[PDB]
Amino acid sequence: YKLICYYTSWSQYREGDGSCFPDAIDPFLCTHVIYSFANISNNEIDTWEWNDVTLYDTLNTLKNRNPKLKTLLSVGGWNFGPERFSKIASKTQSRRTFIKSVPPFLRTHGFDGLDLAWLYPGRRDKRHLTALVKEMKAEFAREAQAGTERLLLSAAVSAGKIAIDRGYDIAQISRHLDFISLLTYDFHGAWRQTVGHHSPLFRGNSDASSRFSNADYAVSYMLRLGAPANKLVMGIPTFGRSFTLASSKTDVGAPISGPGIPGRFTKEKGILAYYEICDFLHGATTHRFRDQQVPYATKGNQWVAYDDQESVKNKARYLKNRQLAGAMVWALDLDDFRGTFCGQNLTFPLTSAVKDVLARV
Ligand SMILES: *[C@@H]1O[C@H](CO)[C@@H](O[C@H]2O[C@H](CO)[C@@H](O[C@H]3O[C@H](CO)[C@@H](O)[C@H](O)[C@@H]3O)[C@H](O)[C@H]2NC(C)=O)[C@H](O)[C@H]1NC(C)=O
Repeated sequence: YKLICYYTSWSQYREGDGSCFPDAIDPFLCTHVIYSFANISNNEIDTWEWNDVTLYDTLNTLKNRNPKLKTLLSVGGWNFGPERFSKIASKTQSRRTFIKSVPPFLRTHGFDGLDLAWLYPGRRDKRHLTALVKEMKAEFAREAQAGTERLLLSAAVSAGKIAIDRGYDIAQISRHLDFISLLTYDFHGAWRQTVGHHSPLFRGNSDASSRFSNADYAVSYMLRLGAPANKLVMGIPTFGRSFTLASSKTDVGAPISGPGIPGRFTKEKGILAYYEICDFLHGATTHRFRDQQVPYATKGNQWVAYDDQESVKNKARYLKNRQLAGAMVWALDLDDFRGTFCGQNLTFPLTSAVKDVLARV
């Protein structure tokens, strides 16, 4: 099985223990590490932070302790407007320009492929996402003739039925990609003034109408649209989403006033890193949707929907039973990478759990 793990750039700036450089990665933990967020500029791939050429190297040296590790660079992400991507992809001059510039760049910094995080292609982009994948791959094949190993190509696809139906030709792009990472973590989305879980595994009996919004549906759906099981990779979040409540009603579907308060280290309304969740937990009440089999917590007026070792093992078993290619984990830097926040003594507890289950049969 593959264990694809994202490392994010802006996580070096976190103050204190929360700060994380490629340096922290167990070279033997994942199978592919994807460095997170390259820019595009002048229709040409390019660095994003000032020290990216340094960290790249830092990351790609893990391949010195483990010859089998492959690393990849991701274009796009959330601070890269999709409408930018759109201009690049719909416009055959600037598409070739972008594509053409990707191998020399990857090769120079020692990556093994490119991962495309086009965050949400729209209805009038499908034809072109298809054009960009198809053409990007074709170029990767042509560039292997130079006798080097073929670069890998992947994409981070959504998992909302509407999103899938609007922007992606799943059948056509699975034929060209080395693996699809299903983002099975952004469910209870941007909006709802009700509490809910962002990464439910299952449907849930207390949920008659939403049902397109859990990992099990997204997966069964992609399988039905044309993606082969051995290209699907299922996103497991290593962070938690929080809410500031608006009443003592703490239970299933209670009302909300807005996103939870920021983490002491992660500093960002709505998100909590798993390491902060470990600290939040002391003096909080835990509960667990058994239906969807994922936990939430509460303390004062904060309700936190998160993943712990047990649920992550669970999702990991799910994936093997459906025979997917493996798991994808959002943010090695969001997990307890130091190993000193969450009681027990493991380094990277969540990612370890997925690894352990993936390693077992
Ligand atoms: C990712 O890539 C973007 C470019 O595609 C960057 O953005 C900005 O890029 C440039 C760089 O400053 C800005 O253009 C300046 O240059 C000319 C000089 O001739 C000036 O005349 C002009 O006033 C600008 O200051 C753009 O303003 C801006 N372009 C846009 C809308 O993308 C971006 O910097 C980069 N991201 C990071 C963080 O590296």
